[PDB]
Amino acid sequence: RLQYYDKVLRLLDVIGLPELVIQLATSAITEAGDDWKSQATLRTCIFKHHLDLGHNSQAYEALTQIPDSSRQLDCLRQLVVVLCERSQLQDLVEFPYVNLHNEVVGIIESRARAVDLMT
Amino acid sequence: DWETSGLVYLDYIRVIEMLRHIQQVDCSGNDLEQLHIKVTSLCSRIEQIQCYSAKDRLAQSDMAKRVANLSTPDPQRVPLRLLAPHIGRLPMPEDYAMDELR
Repeated sequence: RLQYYDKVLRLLDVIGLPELVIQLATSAITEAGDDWKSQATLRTCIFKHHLDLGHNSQAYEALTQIPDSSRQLDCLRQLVVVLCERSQLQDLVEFPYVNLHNEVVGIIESRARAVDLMT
Repeated sequence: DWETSGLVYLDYIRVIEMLRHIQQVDCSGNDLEQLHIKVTSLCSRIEQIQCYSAKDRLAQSDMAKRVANLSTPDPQRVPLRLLAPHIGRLPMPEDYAMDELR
């Protein structure tokens, strides 16, 4: 029941939905009876859905967990960029303090490298 | 024996290159702590032997701050308000983030 849920989440995210895809990704991550080494595909999809949707402050929990297990800093950087572009300056500053120090320093170093200054 | 300034100058350029090439790494670089300690000992000349260096101090501050945007660098700052509010409202910036944030 994990592959079908992942496919449904991908189809919902590729269409334009956000809440249904996030719910499907959460259900697929909760129902993981395989316990294999290929469990990162569901975690990446859940992180992408949380970065695309947002709403609650639960998106910072998956980003700090996917980056602390392996070297997947690209997903965390994309989530931080999405949270910064989705107008959340007063919310992303307090959510980053509850994560690790090394991950926060890496996110700050990745976000500070901007060669395009706008408004 | 005395071989700290050259080592710090060689480690600063390498750290800057690693920060400009890799933007996701944030671990210790073994010799990074030694380079930071050497830079601090070279910059604290006014407290060690009372030196009035200007260009050398500016170069040391630049080399210490160019690698602070990737690692950690807990120290490397200025010198309280004993020289900022009593010399001309100018005493080398440093912890602007801590001054304008909390």
